[PDB]
Amino acid sequence: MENFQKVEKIGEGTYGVVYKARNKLTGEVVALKKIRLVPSTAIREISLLKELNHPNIVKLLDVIHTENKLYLVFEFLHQDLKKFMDASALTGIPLPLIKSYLFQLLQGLAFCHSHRVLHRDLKPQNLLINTEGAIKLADFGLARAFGVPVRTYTHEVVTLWYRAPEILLGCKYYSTAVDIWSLGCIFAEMVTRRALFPGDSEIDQLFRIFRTLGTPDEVVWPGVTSMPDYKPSFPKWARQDFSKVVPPLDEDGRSLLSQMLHYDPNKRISAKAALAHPFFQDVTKPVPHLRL
Ligand SMILES: N=C1NC(=O)/C(=C\c2ccccn2)S1
Ligand SMILES: [Cl-]
Repeated sequence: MENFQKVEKIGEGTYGVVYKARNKLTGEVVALKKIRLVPSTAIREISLLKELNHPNIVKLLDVIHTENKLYLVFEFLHQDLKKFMDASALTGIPLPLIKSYLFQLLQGLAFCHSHRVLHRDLKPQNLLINTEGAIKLADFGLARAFGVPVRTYTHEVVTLWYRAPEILLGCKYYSTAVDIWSLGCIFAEMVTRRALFPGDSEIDQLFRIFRTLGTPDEVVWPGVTSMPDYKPSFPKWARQDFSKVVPPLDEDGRSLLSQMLHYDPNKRISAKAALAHPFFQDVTKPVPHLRL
């Protein structure tokens, strides 16, 4: 750690404080992450992440385990999608750039999903952009390594906004579909300039999902009524038209979103199949206007 000089506090992540830091004796600028508990098993799983390299995955450069303390050194990105969407509120992100960001993010998912690694916690804070028109996923694989808590070490409530319905219904063996779901939510949010399901508790979150997409049953989601936190007494809401959900997203866009938001994780489109979707037919890579 004496090998690094703290430049500034970026924030408080799930796992602890995040610093922009500078490598005192190689000179590279990095994201320094202090992980708060290290168990042999978290070490082994994090070291696996070091080989999982893709241009749309924020590069894990190193894992320093010193003392009984855990530090992760990442490639530094200067902006996240939450800031970018804020800065972009009066007019919204142009759709060619939403299409690019989605297509790149699906590319990161397809890669990680092929080696069987999930994120499980995708959210605008975890998505990171550069001046090149790139977008990248931060913290991939870390949920499996450390858990996902209700509150950060600083008591910041962890958001549920992007959580998949099978997770909220207490399914314990969720798959890669969880990441598709979250990215769908994020996609709808970039398009409309509003979070899709801004829930402030598990039931509020689940009930916001239900209200937009219908209360799921055995027709749409075989096995649902038998999931741990399913209750027969859930209100039964009818599904809203998507044309009402994401104006002014075009037909290909709404079609794709709809497949990303399938209740049944087995019916939900994969990262791989989504890249072949007609929505990406005229995809381009514009350069954003970033203020740093
Ligand atoms: N280079 C990076 N900058 C960041 O800010 C990174 C990830 C991040 C940072 C804070 C909270 C959640 N994720 S990676
Ligand atoms: Cl920022």
